[PDB]
Amino acid sequence: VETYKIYIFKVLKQVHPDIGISSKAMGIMNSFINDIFEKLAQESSKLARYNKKPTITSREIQTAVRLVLPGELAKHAVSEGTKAVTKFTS
Amino acid sequence: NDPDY
Amino acid sequence: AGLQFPVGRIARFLKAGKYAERVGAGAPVYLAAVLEYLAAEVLELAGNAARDNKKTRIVPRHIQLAVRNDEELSKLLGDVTI
Repeated sequence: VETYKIYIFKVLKQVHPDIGISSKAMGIMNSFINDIFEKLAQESSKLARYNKKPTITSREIQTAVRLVLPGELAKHAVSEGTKAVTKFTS
Repeated sequence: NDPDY
Repeated sequence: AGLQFPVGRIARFLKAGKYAERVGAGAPVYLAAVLEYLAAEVLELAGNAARDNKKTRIVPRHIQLAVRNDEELSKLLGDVTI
């Protein structure tokens, strides 16, 4: 279990500048992020065992996202992940 | 009760 | 990357978790972007629920309602207990 709460707060203020969040609600948001992190990281671990090299790359994360997320969320998440890696790579 | 974050 | 989520911290969490021998530079970037996307989708719905409830802050009931009303978020995140 890790804390993402300041970062969750920053995202909240982008999508709703005028809405705050209680400590208990923030606790639930932070739990969601930890749960999804662990599901993607566990799926990524499995996919890496198939590869020539024992590495988790953005390719393993993308596959893990496509397997773990429901299909419509998966599609949008993959678009966001791909765009971030492209911009970082440049 | 439930103080703000 | 154009993200609010912490790539550096997420890199460290992947390394610490011992999920593989090595982690590529792109992996924590892609992962940070997906987790940020997912936080944004939930906070957007939970914020709308808070407005609908005439509130100025998200409380647990608003997250429970936003997740429950969404067929894919319910499948991903499960039931919210309050």
